[PDB]
Amino acid sequence: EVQLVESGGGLVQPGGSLRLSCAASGFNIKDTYIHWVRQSPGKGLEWVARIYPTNGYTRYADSVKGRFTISADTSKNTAYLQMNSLRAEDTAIYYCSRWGGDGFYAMDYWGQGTLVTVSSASTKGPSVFPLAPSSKSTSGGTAALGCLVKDYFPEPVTVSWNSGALTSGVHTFPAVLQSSGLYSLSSVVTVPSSSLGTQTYICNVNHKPSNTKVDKKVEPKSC
Amino acid sequence: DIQMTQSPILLSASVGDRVTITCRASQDVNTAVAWYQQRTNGSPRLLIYSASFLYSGVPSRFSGSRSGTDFTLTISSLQPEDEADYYCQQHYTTPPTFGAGTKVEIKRTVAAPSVFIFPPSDEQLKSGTASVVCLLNNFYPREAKVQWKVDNALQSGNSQESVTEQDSKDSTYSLSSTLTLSKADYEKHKVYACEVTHQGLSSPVTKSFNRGEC
Amino acid sequence: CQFDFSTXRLRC
Amino acid sequence: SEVTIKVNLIFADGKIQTAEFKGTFEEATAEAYRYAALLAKVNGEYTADLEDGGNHMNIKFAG
Amino acid sequence: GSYNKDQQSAFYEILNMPNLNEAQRNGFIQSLKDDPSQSTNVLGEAKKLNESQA
Ligand SMILES: OC[C@@H](O)[C@@H](O)CO
Repeated sequence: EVQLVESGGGLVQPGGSLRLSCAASGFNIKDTYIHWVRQSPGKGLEWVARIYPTNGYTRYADSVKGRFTISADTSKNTAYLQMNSLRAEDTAIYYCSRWGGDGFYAMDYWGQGTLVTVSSASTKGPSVFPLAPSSKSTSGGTAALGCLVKDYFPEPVTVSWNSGALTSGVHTFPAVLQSSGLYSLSSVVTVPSSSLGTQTYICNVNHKPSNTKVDKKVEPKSC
Repeated sequence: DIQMTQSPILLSASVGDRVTITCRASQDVNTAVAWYQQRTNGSPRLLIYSASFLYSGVPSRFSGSRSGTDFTLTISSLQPEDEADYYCQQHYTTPPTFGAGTKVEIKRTVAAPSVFIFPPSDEQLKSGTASVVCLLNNFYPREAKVQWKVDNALQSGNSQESVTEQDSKDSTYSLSSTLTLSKADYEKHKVYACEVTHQGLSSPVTKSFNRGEC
Repeated sequence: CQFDFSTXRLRC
Repeated sequence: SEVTIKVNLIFADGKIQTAEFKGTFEEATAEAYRYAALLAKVNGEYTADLEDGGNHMNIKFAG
Repeated sequence: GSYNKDQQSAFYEILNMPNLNEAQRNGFIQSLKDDPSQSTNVLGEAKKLNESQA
């Protein structure tokens, strides 16, 4: 199986430097072009740079020339993007992709992508609060409950339920940027009313930028 | 540089419909045009390359064509899992460039939301802030009005909404509206109410609680 | 329509 | 300025799709008509009924 | 790896820039190592950052 895995993305101050890696497996990067492509609210999908590891030839987008460099280590089957003099406009998901693989003249595999956030704001871990099921969150024999993941920076956070064993009926809402400059989101799940009190429900919250990992048991309130 | 212009920006159609989206290059790109799909939480995925050729594993209901500098992507029989954004990309000249995308949504029957409300947690109340959450589950279409009232006074400027993308199983939406107050303000008022207006309801639905009640 | 990191989707 | 033209696409078999075009009024207009003409190749001659001063269109295809 | 006298020169200029912090200085040096074809562009962007941080 062909795979590309980006790593290295994170919060960086304007003017700062970051280095991304793109680890390839299932093919040899000597046989293809490797590209970096980014995706942002402001510019959508935007090509950044490419390299042909066989001969080392590179090309760059005008907007990153001089500030970014692309390179590759064929012995580690890995490509890199050095990112200097960073600006707000560089905030984006960075993907690596291959081109010309197996004779296909398109980008036929893309990695999951890694988020780069260019900001002077500080890292902050979320508080995780229960959304307890109650007489006000049930109807038709089913009940809603959840977790409120509040006041974190930067993105991303991940939320799962019962260590990923619970997926049916889950809605994890898009993160919202609050006026404070911090993010917040809720994740809810709908379950049988009759399961409350017998089945344990835990939301697993991870905010890697702050090394925050919370497992929150959510249950009906006391009275 | 070459620009790629995609139309329409949004297209909504029923399961089984034939849908066509378009991409225009600002100058000759030969056939060097690819189409990508991006599903919710996903990376771009290759569908069509060299204007008209289907990538391996892509369903045969997808097809592409070229006429001069005009390119089309067609889905012959729209499936629920085709709900996604679609992007075209030319690789004829450097820099390779992408279109702005076309969002494709699924039409389905009207469904009223299930409406629920959650007081601030006691845990949160230990700090100085209260979040009150109103939840609208599994409704269609997306349009919905959610208004907050506190002791019957209409609230404004102190809530935020978030809406999921269409569900993979039933093509519905869900929405959260979060009302944020100081602890002090929350403890000063009694009745917290979310009022929901939606096409599937015969009249607006109010869900409420009194602070302090179990 | 505008791309959102959180969903990896255009929002219109 | 930036406007959104909302379009109903009404096909001869009664099926209905909806679409949006954004840009200046003049650009969005042109793109809507261009898209209509393209669909007309497969779905038959189109007719376009403008309402809301041009900002909403009903486009019916003859089949 | 080894370098020619031009490459060595670009290194020397960045090494000496008084208004870069050490993260920036080494990021740019890394770029010179990454892609020799970009030496002039990289030097130019280092100069601009150095000047703006005077
Ligand atoms: O990519 C993970 C994203 O869904 C969360 O960070 C919420 O935005």
